[PDB]
Amino acid sequence: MGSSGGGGSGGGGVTADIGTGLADALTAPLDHKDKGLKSLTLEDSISQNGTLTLSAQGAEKTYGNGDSLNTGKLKNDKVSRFDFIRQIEVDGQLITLESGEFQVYKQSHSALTALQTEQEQDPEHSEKMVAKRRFRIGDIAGEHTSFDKLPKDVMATYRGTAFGSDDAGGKLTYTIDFAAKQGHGKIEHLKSPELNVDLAVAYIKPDEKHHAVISGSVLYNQDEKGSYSLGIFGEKAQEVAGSAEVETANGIHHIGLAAKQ
Repeated sequence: MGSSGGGGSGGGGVTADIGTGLADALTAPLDHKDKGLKSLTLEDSISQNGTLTLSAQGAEKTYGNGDSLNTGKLKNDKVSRFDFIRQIEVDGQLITLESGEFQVYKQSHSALTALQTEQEQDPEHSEKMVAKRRFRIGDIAGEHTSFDKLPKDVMATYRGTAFGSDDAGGKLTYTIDFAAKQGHGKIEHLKSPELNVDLAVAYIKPDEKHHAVISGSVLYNQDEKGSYSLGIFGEKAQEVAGSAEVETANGIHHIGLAAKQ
């Protein structure tokens, strides 16, 4: 650790300026070469966020009930995580402001969203203020097909991004096994006291209803004891989204996950 050194910012992967691809979904609308979808209005996508600004790893845009979006660039497995505050105040209707995080993933034919919260306010009198972590999953997955559609020897591996209630979203990649519910990977994203760790996985048949299921336990070589449970949506090659539990030594945290293939 003095004469041999060859690793700049290899602490993880994408940084505050790596895959800005998302920065093109807030300031870069459709275009003249979208081999597929060029955008998606949200005339009803929301309803409780009459207005809410959101900044991505490159740019930001105002969204809310009646707002619109443009992902003509997204691909079969693209992500869309950005910070935004859902505030609704009309001249005679909704009236409040709430900040939180956003998690929108895109598959090949379907997609999956996820809303996160961090601060709120209640204009009832002296309650115009709140604090807590509320993550509400969004858009379903790419395809909810019970892995039973091909339970033989297909190793089901999935990797994507996650989100904790007290940590930076999350980043993880696991390798699961078809019907032989057998998987195991590692979760990592930030550098907190739980930067990364090793986790296990298990592919079940009947997931949330009849798709690919995932279950395992995460643990650090130091003294961490977290868990992991998710459901994949693809014969054995679509996407996977769910959440996990992480217990430290005097508290319990919850991290949601969202990945493709």
